[PDB]
Amino acid sequence: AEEWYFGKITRRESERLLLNPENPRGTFLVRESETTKGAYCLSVSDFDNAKGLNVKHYKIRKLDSGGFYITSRTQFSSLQQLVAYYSKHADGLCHRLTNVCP
Amino acid sequence: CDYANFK
Repeated sequence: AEEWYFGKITRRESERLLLNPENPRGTFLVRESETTKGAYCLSVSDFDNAKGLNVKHYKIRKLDSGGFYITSRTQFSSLQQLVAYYSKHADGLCHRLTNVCP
Repeated sequence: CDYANFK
């Protein structure tokens, strides 16, 4: 029911969705590996004058002790905590997460 | 292909 979770959408279909010019910087979605349940990626739209509209994909790593992270220095207890956090602060990303991908 | 990363 998470507006931003798109299940097993492929990398290519996720870029086609996110690359739409009406998506503001930071539009994003979370997707899952097709084979590995629980293995997630955060796909996000961005823009700069070098690459123009582009999509960045971050593997959402899992610690053995449980937990999720896209950069090891910032650990979360769940996907919702992580998405909530980067929606408030870029904290290293080029831009904070904004619109859930439509 | 490729997976972004940041410090």
